[PDB]
Amino acid sequence: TTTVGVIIPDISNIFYAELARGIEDIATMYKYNIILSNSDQNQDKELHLLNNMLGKQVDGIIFMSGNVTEEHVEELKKSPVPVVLAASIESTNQIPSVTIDYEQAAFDAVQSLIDSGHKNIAFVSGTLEEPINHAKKVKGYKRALTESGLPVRDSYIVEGDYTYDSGIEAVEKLLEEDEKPTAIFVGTDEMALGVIHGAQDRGLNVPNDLEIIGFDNTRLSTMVRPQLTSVVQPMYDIGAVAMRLLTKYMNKETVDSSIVQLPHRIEFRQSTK
Amino acid sequence: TTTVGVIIPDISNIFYAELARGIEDIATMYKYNIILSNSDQNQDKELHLLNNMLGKQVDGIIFMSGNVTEEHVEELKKSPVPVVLAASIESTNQIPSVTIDYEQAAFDAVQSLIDSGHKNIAFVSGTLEEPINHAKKVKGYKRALTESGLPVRDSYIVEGDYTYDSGIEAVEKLLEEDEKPTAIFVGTDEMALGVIHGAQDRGLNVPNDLEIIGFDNTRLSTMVRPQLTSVVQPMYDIGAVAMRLLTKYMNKETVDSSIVQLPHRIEFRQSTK
Repeated sequence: TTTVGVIIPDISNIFYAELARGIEDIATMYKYNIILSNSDQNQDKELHLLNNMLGKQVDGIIFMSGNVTEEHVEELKKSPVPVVLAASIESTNQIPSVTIDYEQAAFDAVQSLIDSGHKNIAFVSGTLEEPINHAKKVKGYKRALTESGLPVRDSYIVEGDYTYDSGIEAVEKLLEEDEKPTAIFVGTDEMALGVIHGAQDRGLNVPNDLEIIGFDNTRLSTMVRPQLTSVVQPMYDIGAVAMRLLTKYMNKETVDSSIVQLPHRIEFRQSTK
Repeated sequence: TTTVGVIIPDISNIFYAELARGIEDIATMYKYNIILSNSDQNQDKELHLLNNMLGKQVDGIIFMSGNVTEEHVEELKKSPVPVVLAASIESTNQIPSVTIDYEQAAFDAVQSLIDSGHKNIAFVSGTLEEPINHAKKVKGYKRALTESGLPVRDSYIVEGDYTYDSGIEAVEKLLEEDEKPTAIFVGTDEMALGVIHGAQDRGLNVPNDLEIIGFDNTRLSTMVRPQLTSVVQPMYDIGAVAMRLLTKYMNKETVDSSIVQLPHRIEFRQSTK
């Protein structure tokens, strides 16, 4: 029999949960059994779990993290079972990964506000410590403005903590800079909602005044009013392409493509014109 | 060295998620490992998983199901390990469980509306098949009505399927009733956000044209405008109590109360006056 271990950062986070769930639906069909164990986003419970898992005789692991350190990549470069990352970074492309190009994804998002006429666009990102942000999305945010000639006033990039409440704070701040942004690209659907309500509670209208874009195309995108235009991430595909990938290293049937990049898209709703 | 397993219907549901968090934190105090698995609210996967645990070497099991069929308990009556339900009833009162008084809970909500002067009050339930609804929530919904002289109308009791959109769908049907309601009690927050939004997409205001009260008091309550008045369920505490009680069972200590009901409450916000 075969049992794979799945470890996610925040059991609460609606993106890692829908993802983890999808993987358990796929494992059901593979007849594999899953041992799910939360990480609580702290770098201490992760490695500790990477150890816990082997202490449970797993045959392979699906790994998800906001920040995959070099200390992480090394420890992860010597496991008695295979391992692959689901929607996580490792811009060195050393360990198995199935994600989307956050870089361009973040670029298109901002790119569309430009085209809509927006000169000064803001950006609400998560912990600038996680590479998904400081490395890929921000670069996407800045490459959109710099490439179009528009300036990158660092006063337009505020950090939130993936919380709806930190979303409502980010809006109050950005709605204080003399030059009030006309568009805001948020890196998360949850925060985005906080951005929206925060702007509505100030008497602003989405999107006739402030236009907004979220990330993940999460169930919450269509549970807000106005509906949130968001960057779609191939849910089932990230998990399935990852599990069959893990099945190869588990059956040793090695393949010439260890760094899978699935395509993205943007779901335009009402948060933009 | 002992571990413990928890079976939840949908790790995607922020509801069952705010609870598994409470069992974990009591586990990192009692020293056991925490194993989880998704049920999909499907019978096939339940009794099944109820045995998969008998293979992953567990010592106790925390179970949560919208419908604990009389057969589930039967197939659970032959468990090689202690079982104790969480936030899920049965009506057989023989297998260990920790919940709240769903019936009184439903009663206080609709009473709070009647006490605001409402007379035409609706109820948007989850699948009436589940005992959690037909045996408890609707019962309490009617009690509060029949105890105040208010009529009970079949048209006012609309079924849904725990989805946001089903709530949208429920407000449309209710609003197309000659006798239009002024308040609506909803069995779930996710559905309640749909009832709220659905109302606003039709020009109605919240709470001046319609007052609604959710149930569970999940984070969704505060991610709406107007924020949602919801019946509170001690999600965290339910876990802890369940854990401590499963503990007694595995450590072979006599239990003086096999069935536990914690208190409930109502957190009023602005979806209510």
